[PDB]
Amino acid sequence: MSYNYVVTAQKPTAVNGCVTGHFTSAEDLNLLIAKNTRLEIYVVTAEGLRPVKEVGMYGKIAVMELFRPKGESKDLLFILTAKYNACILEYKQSGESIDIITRAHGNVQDRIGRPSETGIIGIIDPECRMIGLRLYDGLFKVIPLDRDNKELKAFNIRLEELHVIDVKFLYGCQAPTICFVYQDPQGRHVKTYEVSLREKEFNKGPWKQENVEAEASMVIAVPEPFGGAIIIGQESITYHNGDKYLAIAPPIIKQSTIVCHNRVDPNGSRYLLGDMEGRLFMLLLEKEEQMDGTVTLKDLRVELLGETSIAECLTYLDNGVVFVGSRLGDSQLVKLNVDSNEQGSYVVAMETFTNLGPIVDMCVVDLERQGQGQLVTCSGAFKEGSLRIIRNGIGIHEHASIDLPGIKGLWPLRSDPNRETYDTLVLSFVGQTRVLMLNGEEVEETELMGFVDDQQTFFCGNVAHQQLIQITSASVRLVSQEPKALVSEWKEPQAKNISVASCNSSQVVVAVGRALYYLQIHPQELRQISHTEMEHEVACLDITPLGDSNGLSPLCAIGLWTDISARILKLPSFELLHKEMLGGEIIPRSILMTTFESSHYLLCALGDGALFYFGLNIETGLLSDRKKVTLGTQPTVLRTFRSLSTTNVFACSDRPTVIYSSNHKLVFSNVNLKEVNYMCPLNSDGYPDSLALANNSTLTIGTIDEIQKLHIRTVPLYESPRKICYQEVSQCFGVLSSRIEVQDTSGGTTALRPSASTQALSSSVSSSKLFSSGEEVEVHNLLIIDQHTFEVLHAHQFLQNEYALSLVSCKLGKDPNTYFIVGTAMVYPEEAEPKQGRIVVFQYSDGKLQTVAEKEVKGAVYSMVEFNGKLLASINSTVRLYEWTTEKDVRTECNHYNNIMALYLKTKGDFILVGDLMRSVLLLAYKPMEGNFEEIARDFNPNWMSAVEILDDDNFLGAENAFNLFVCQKDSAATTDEERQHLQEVGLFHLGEFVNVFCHGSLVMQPTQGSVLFGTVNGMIGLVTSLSESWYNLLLDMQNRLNKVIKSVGKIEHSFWRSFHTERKTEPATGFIDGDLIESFLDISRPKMQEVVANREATADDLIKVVEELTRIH
Amino acid sequence: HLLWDVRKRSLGL
Repeated sequence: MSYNYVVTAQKPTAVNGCVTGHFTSAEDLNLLIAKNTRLEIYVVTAEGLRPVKEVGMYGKIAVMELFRPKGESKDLLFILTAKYNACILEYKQSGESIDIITRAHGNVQDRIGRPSETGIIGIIDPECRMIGLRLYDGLFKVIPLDRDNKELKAFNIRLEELHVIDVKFLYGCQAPTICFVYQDPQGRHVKTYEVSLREKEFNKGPWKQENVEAEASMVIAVPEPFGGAIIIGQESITYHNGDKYLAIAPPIIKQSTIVCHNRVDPNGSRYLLGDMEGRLFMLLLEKEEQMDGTVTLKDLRVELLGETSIAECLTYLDNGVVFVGSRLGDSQLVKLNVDSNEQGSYVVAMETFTNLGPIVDMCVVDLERQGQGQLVTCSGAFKEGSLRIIRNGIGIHEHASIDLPGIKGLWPLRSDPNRETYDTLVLSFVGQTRVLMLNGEEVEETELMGFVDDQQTFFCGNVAHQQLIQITSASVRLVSQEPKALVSEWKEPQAKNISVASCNSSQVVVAVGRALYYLQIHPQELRQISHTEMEHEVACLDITPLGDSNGLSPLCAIGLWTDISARILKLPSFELLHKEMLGGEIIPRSILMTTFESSHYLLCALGDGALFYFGLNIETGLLSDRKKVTLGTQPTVLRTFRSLSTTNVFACSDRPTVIYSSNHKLVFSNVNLKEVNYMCPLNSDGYPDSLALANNSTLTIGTIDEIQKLHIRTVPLYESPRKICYQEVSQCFGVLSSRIEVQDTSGGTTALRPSASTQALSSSVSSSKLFSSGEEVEVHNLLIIDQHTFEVLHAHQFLQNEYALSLVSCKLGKDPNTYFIVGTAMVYPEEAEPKQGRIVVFQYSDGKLQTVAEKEVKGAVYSMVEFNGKLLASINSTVRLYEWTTEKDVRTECNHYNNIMALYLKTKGDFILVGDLMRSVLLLAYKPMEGNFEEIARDFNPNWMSAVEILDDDNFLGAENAFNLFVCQKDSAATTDEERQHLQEVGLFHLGEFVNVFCHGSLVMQPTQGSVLFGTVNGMIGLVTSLSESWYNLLLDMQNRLNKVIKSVGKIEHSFWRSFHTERKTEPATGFIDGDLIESFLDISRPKMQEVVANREATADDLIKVVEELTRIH
Repeated sequence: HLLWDVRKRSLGL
């Protein structure tokens, strides 16, 4: 009985694969980017990427190829998952609706077979007769492609070559032929086979098995005009066809392994190659020919083009542009040019796409001492290495702050016709209007002719033809720029009050109840036009001359009072078109029409807090999409502000929201304010682009960040960070980091590019003498990072061949000082289980790093949490507990040795600890008895752990290596010295990700219990919470209902997907829910949703609310 | 050594 919830906080950002072709249309260039469990679909444009579709799958995409057989309009997509789910996908659009379809599927795992070295490789023959796969050593799996075979059924063929490296289907082959580099004892060899389904055997290929180099590793098959295979080694590259053999050994490739190729030119005259380094090569097939007779290949060469982010994926797109698929660092768009500018790099970066990288460690914050956590992560590796601060929501920067418990609206007035700046703020008040002539940045409250000061203003626009406007309770006044007095002033013919305002800069519409008017500020006076009553009382009115209108404004939209409805109308007529009869006894407190990139929209906030958004047609004007969304428990006021181009809508509530503009959609990100009542743009000669905000009591004005739900700040490190600690008292982070450096002309090491550790403000090296007994080495550092500036305050360099591996920041013993302790490891390529290392105690002084204490140790200090005023530390197989003398030294009390390799420890305040490497997780207490360790319980499963966290006194979370999560707890059991000694895995789950780090923290706040964040190798941030048995059940059941109803892309059983699974065991998930699934709910049509309820109670949309309440834990 | 092999893992393939 363990009960948990897991949700994505940020999807994986690492790019796992990518591919190009025409999957959208026969005449349209798509790039498909595979993240982990996400397919991204783009059209390549002149600008770059137009996003088209972002589907998920129930699987880690292992194979992604586009293909097209005979009689096929556009490229089908083949996908093999890691759990061996194969499928074939087709891009389908119903004019406005986009759907990816499953043309076939089948699971292709074989109960037999070991999964080979070098992983899954699927492939596809040029003629599209079939799909060849290599999953298992010895076996090659063949899947004929035929109109039928919708189940992708497949035979195996035996393969003498037990240890294949890479394989491709050769071009221009009468028979389906494959080409493969295999490795036996003798070396590595290229070989071929024709492939016949006719009789489920191979035959022989068109050419003798040749040889290839010891590190040979990529096969490339060159298209029809050339044929044959390009095979890429280390320090070398070669070509093969029948009798032809071409070779090259440019030293320029020697320094790093090529790692991806991609063809540029269909003929294959040109190819791109990427590197462990980021270097981008161009591999050219020197042209050549001999009259009537196909093109030969005289030669081939490498041209270093420059540098990219480290590339998993590479894909030439349109003209000179290349997408660089990165997993170790940020992905990017990148222009190649015939000319190499400064530095001599034909490769200029165009776009850079954020990868939260492999997140190697991370921590909450803890910055502007507010109450929300910023998450700070060590990311990337090598030169992509970085920190990334991640802050949920959109912040705003406050300049002035006038405490005003009234403000009931506010409007943006310039007092000088010329200047784009507004030096006045007129604001609705407690049945009043205060004016604010600002002396630039200074506040001062005075009169202003024709602008009533004893009247609750309800509007105040910037009306053209040199005039000002002030709609009050009473009369819709008018004031001049030339005269500046009472130019006009309207007044209802009966002495009746205006109930609801409206205006832009030329158009004027008021209402008095059910009544409607319409005025115009025609030079120096208000002339009326229409009048029309309505069913019920006018709740709200929107009008802004949208697209094809300059001041004068097309159609109209309205919310009424008894029937609680919102309805599309026109103008001088006032003719009712289509309408919606929204439910509820609560009135639409605000209606809005707008424009964005290329679309018009109708938005309606009610007073319950919830909202309805719909799309308007400047021409036609009718329905769109029914779907309400809760936000500010208090009526939402909607406005529109200055930002950039896509200028957007601000939602004022208890829960202030912005509404962005996604993939031509509209974002719904939180704003980091206490509350907002009303809000408007600005530009004073002393408060430029700022939106003034007003709450219960206070005016405020400032800029607005980007948008995207979440914001990400990035400290580029150039080297590869490893661990990281915040030491608040000293307002900085320590970060363990490593760079790499070469052996010199004798042994010394240089420093290719500058990194954070060499560009440091100050610096250090270890003096300590505790020891005494081309080539790449690592150099490791503690870094002091200013929390405010993210400057490398100080760098401490560690000893030759010493590894910092663990980092704490704590106070120790009675000692009222706070240290950065660092566990380390003396690492030589001779052994493989360090026998020496150290614990070092640092202090960071005024601007200073004082090596306070060191401690030799007889193994690698893997992890070390601060225990209980003492220092607990894992020292290779043996966990120890060090105390801090008064006389300032780390000295032992106890150790425990029942550890194959203690990699991870964590501490629930109490004298309780937990961890391990290949035999997943022990629990241990510390005994104020013989100040000792009593091993309370382990878990007797063979889990190769990666991360480990304590959720509560009983619950222990672990991540491991198949990408599985599992929870453990202590067995409440009779016979309490056995069933006791054994804790049971009472929650299992296949996550789909490698978890490096857990931590208690949350991204949110100023249903669920606890909040543990996680960072993955893929840049996914998850979150794990605990559950009441009842929510569990509600949700567990809901999980099942939800899956009968959702069309899982490639027809993959969700439950099959989430199934705890190693290559030696497969159990269904228990004690876990993907909120990711749960949340799938909301993206569902109401019909499909109603279905989900067939049966304390069971409703229909009480849940629509339950699910919302959760989306809000991250 | 495991160290290296523990890195390579924390950082995928």
